[PDB]
Amino acid sequence: LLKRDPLNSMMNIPAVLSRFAGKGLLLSENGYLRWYVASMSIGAVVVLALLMVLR
Amino acid sequence: MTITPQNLIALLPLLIVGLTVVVVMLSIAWRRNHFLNATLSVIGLNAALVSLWFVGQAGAMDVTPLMRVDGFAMLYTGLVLLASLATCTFAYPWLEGYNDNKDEFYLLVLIAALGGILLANANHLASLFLGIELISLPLFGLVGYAFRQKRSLEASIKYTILSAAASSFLLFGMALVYAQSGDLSFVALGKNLGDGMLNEPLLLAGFGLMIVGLGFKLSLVPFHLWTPDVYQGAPAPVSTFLATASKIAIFGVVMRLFLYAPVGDSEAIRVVLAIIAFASIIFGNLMALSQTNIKRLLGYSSISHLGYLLVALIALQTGEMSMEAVGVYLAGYLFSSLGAFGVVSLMSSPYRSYRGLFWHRPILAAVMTVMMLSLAGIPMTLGFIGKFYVLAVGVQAHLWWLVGAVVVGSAIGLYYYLRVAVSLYLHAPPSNWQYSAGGIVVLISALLVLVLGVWPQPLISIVRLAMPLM
Amino acid sequence: MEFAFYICGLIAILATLRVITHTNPVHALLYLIISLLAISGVFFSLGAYFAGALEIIVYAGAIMVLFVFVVMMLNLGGSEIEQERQWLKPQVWIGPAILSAIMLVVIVYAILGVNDQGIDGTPISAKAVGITLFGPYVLAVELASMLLLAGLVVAFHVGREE
Amino acid sequence: STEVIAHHWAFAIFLIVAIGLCCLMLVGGWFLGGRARARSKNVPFESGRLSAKFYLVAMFFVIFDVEALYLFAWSTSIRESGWVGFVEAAIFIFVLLAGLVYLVRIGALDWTP
Amino acid sequence: MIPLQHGLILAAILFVLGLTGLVIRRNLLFMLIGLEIMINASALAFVVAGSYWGQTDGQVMYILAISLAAAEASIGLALLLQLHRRRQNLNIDSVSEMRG
Ligand SMILES: CCCCCCCCCCCCCCCCCC(=O)OC[C@H](COP(=O)(O)OCCN)OC(=O)CCCCCCCCCCCCCCCCC
Ligand SMILES: CCCCCCCCCCCCCCCCCCCC
Repeated sequence: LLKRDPLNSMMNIPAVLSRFAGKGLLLSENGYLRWYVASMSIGAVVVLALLMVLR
Repeated sequence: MTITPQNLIALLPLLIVGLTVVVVMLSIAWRRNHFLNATLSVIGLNAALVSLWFVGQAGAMDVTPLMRVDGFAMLYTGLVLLASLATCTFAYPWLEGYNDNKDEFYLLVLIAALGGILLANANHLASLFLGIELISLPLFGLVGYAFRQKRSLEASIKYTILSAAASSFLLFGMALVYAQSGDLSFVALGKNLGDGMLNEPLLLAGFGLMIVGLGFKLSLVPFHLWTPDVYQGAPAPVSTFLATASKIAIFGVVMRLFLYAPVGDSEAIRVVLAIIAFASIIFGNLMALSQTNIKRLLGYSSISHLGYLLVALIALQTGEMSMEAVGVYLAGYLFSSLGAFGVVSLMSSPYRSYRGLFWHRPILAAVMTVMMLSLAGIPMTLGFIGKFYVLAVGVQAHLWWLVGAVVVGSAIGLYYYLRVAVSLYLHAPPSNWQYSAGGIVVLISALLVLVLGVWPQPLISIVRLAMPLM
Repeated sequence: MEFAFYICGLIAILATLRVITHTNPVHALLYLIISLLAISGVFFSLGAYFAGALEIIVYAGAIMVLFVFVVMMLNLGGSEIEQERQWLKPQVWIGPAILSAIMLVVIVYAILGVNDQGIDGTPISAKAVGITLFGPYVLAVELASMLLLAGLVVAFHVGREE
Repeated sequence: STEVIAHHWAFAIFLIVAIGLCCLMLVGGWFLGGRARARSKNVPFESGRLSAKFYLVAMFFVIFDVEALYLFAWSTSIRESGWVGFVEAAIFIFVLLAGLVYLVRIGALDWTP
Repeated sequence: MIPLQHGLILAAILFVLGLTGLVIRRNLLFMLIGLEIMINASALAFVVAGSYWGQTDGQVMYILAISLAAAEASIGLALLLQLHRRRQNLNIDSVSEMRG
């Protein structure tokens, strides 16, 4: 049962989590300028709303 | 406030670079000579770098209702000037293969260096805006210098549209800030508030729009999506300049703005910048895991390093060595990015695969692996000294989430930086003194990284000498 | 004074709404010129006489002339522009409009929560603006000249025909 | 005061009457006169791609018009600015003329090839 | 007697309308038009802020704003001219070769 080193896979779980998160986050870099402007406006809305909530 | 001769001698790098712009422009008007115009630009930038000595002996004073000169301004002016000099040195062998006019490149580099010096010396919203635009617009020209190429034109269009949007965002932000306060000086941004009422909504919204513009300009999440495309599509000396000089000047003016303003110690602004820095570190490190292109990888690296910079930014009002940490980190990051993008430029020159680089270009492979160890914060490198400074500043102010983000992003950066540095030595299937000069530039950059990673005390003393006014 | 300000602001808002929802580039530029004239009227209502004079001299007299020049040289007959109308298609525009809407409500919340003693409308002449421009703002003038020079060099290098 | 508001009323009447005059000129021209049809009447009169130099000329007009606005702001306040402002404007015009000479010598302002 | 808040509201409305036109339009010319609207709205806000405090700083910042607007319009229209010259279209979604 232990010949496949289960604790090694348990600590390799963060590696596959990082790989999956990077692959998911790379979908935002679609290369479209209109999406880049939309993301800038989204960040502006998020920053302004966070500043108004925490004030 | 009027201008005195002492104020003129405080204006020395700005005046020298402007005179260099005029002289190079008139020399281009006389006769298109690539070598002589490049020599004039390098001579002017080196003259400003030398005249920083006279600026230092002039003392720290206020020249304008806009500008303030101190050791902080000298340090950032020197960083911007060194980045511009390296950009010209890398650009000459690349421009040897350009069929169209090559002489406008150095004019644009000089104007962008002028904007960087203004941003270093900026103590006003007008000077901040004009320095940002004076950096941005020559970079619009330089990114799309090879406009016949698909990638360069695409990157130029993206950078121009997005930076115009960020400029409008920033300008509306200072418009709201000036509507609240009534003075555009850095020291008066919130000075008319007391009794714990610093968090006025209009001032906070104006600073938030300013954060939107500057976080575009600093490749901070979520205004970071332009960085890999603009870094890849632009010419490699332009990528070098955009990685080093623009980021350093804009972060220096953000440092000065958040030190001097009374609103800079607001809790909501601190939490928003903590979120931005955390997301910037994590996203920039995660998105560079599977990049086979060196330029996009270094763009995501720039995002991560600016996240570490913002972590050092947040503890400005609490800690005491936050500016010293920022200066040490920025010197190390300038050296590392200059070396890495310079080897990329020398492999992309002249204008017409990093695997197996050691078997035909061993010196450049060694310089590249030194800088990719440096950007990973490996000891015996100056990037490690910068990361140690960032971690010490984070530990002092009890920014534990930021410290954990730095550690995790450092592990992910270690993965991809070592992947490239060991792909250098695998197996895969010039002849002018300017190319040798670029090789000498990247070699001295690597030697400086190694020496100041083993012996960081002179750089620490130099940065501690560059103390701004209290 | 206030009546002219509110009428000009309403005209500018409606004209800008017409620009951002139009298919003809020349009609959009004409509505943009009309909005610039209205914002100039707003500037003249607030006592910033030089600002309105520069809006019609420079913004409505040089920059929009350049835009109209470019649209003339493109000969834009609406190829795959009028035949698409994708901005008028709802599921494209619902998102960004609600984004700008919530941003507008946040900015309005910021604006309404500030002290307002009113604008007295005292006329600020161009002489005082010139005194300030060549007084406490001299590096701004010289580096703005350098910025215009940089834009000159950049757009000459890009916009050649050969 | 009464004089300033009377001046404002006179200016408003001037603008309104001028606009109404050209509008009524159009109304009279369109309403009066008989209309008749021909086959080639609707065809444009053509006696039975544009270069980028137009864009360059308009661009130079825009840039030098912004520097002209700077000199407009200077010229109305020349005496209060003193010799210092004269030196600043001399530097400004020196940069302007250097850019103009650079545009001249590289053939940017040369229409003919 | 004009409230500062109403002028700031007008400038914000024009700013967000320019941003909407910048986002929802594929044509690069309309995005340049929207960018001009945003920077002109920011200049309007700065003029209103300068006029409330009785200072020339608002008009000076307006002058810097329109200098940036003129030079940015010049550069953006040069880029649009080259895009139309070599691509024969103004679709900004078509130039998306660099991704990931
Ligand atoms: C009538 C209903 C609407 C009909 C359709 C639209 C017609 C045009 C409406 C806008 C223009 C006219 C607005 C009304 C102005 C009347 C005069 C006025 O209100 O003057 C007040 C003030 C005078 O100066 P001030 O010193 O402030 O006065 C205080 C008293 N001593 O004045 C000022 O300070 C400045 C006055 C305004 C600025 C000058 C005029 C600007 C014109 C902009 C036109 C924009 C394009 C319009 C296109 C219309 C068709 C689509
Ligand atoms: C081909 C590429 C097309 C890209 C189009 C991009 C459109 C972006 C639309 C964004 C809509 C946001 C809606 C609101 C989201 C929630 C509120 C803001 C974040 C808190």
